[PDB]
Amino acid sequence: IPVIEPLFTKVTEDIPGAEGPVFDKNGDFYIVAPEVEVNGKPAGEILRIDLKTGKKTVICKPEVNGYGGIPAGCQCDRDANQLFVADMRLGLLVVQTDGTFEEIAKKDSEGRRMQGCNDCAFDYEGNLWITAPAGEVAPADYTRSMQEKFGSIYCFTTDGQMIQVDTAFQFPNGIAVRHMNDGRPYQLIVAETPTKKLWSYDIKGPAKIENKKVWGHIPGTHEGGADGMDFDEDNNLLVANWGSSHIEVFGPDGGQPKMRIRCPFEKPSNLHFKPQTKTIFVTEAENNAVWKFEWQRNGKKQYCETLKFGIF
Ligand SMILES: [Ca+2]
Ligand SMILES: [Ca+2]
Repeated sequence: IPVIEPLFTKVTEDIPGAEGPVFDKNGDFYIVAPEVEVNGKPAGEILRIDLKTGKKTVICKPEVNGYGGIPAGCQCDRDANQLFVADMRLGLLVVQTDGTFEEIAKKDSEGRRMQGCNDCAFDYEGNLWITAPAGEVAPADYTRSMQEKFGSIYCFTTDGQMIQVDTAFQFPNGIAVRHMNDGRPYQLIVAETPTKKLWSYDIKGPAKIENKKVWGHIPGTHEGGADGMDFDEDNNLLVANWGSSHIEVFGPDGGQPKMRIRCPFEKPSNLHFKPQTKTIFVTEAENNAVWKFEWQRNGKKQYCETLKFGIF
């Protein structure tokens, strides 16, 4: 498979478990630090990074009834400038730029206890597709589906329902939505880390997925596998392959990667494009750091880059 080795430029450093890179509607940049702990207990953080200096500010260190969060993945909303944050202990959070937050769900739409979440992806209709590789949220004892198949997938809909849409994954992790050229959502892609698979579904409607398929094969037999992912503007899927030293690039039809991107580190964890550019910000777990490099084309626009009251 062809490999490229673009220059990686350092962005910031010393962020335990550096994850969930995201841009807001004003172009500010945020990362999560899921692995910060206090006295050995979770005390994860959500940070704003000043891109010009690399300096970090902790805007939110979420805790609910004394249980600290493990914030792990982010999306920006469209109608309000607020972050949706998948948290391995707290489920789904909505975080304001002032650092305040709310916990969205202790239970799902069927009354089952919510599971801790890892990453999420908004479709253009505003529905939020979420991976949940942890067991039940706090106050339940922390568990995660690295060995056993209890990871789930949710869709948090525009009408505020937290709907479990699949179960029995071994650590569902990154997630992405493919859209038709006209904007209609039509495929959901889910990483299952240790099995070295990417799974697809047909999106038939809000919270309606069917036709589950093994869509993509992640190289290697290292511990790790597919972590975070995003589409470029041509619908190529870029996937951090934690433990492989590469980001994989899948074409529109999946299968094997058509290209790999070598990183100067072993454990890329997640990635995000800067709007209106070819620049991909990459988090990684070897150095607990953030980098950037130039891809071949711009990113696929995120939901927060679309317009509610647009004409075209
Ligand atoms: Ca992840
Ligand atoms: Ca991303």
